[PDB]
Amino acid sequence: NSFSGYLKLTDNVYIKNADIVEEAKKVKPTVVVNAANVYLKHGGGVAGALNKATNNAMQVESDDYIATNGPLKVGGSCVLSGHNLAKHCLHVVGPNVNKGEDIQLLKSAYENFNQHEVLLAPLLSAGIFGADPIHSLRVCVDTVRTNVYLAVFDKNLYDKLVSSFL
Ligand SMILES: O=C(O)[C@@H]1CCC[C@H]1c1ccc2ncsc2c1
Repeated sequence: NSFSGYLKLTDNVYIKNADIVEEAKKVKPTVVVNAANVYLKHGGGVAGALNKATNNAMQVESDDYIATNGPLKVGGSCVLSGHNLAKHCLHVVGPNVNKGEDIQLLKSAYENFNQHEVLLAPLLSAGIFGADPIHSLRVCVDTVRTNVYLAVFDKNLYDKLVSSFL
């Protein structure tokens, strides 16, 4: 958990313009959050980047979790191995508003972070899930009470977030 170059937005939310995969390799946090779908199929976005950094070990593991426990629900999560990136990976499903999923579930998605004292995470439901990233940051700030280090890859998005917040 040796985080560096973060900007403290609130008492418990910090932000940095960085690739979460690189942050994970440097810090080796206790928990790295994945922006997952209900079947834990890591095909693109941050899920694909995280899976690729474990050389498909996250996917083999996820396929075994799904065969044994069934799919997650939108707003839910599960804790799996973090492999070479972290001690644990917390897979969290935010709503896919581009597929008509309810934005009210984005609060439920963020409540999962509260079971862990410190997490390295991306913005939920942003990118391919189609929700407004600035709105996503607002729900994170209002919902998460534990210590969360948000890593934002796109510098244009990072600058919009820091401008809207501070
Ligand atoms: O922070 C971002 O720009 C987006 C917002 C939601 C998904 C994030 C993302 C997407 C892809 C990716 N690949 C490596 S780190 C990484 C992070």
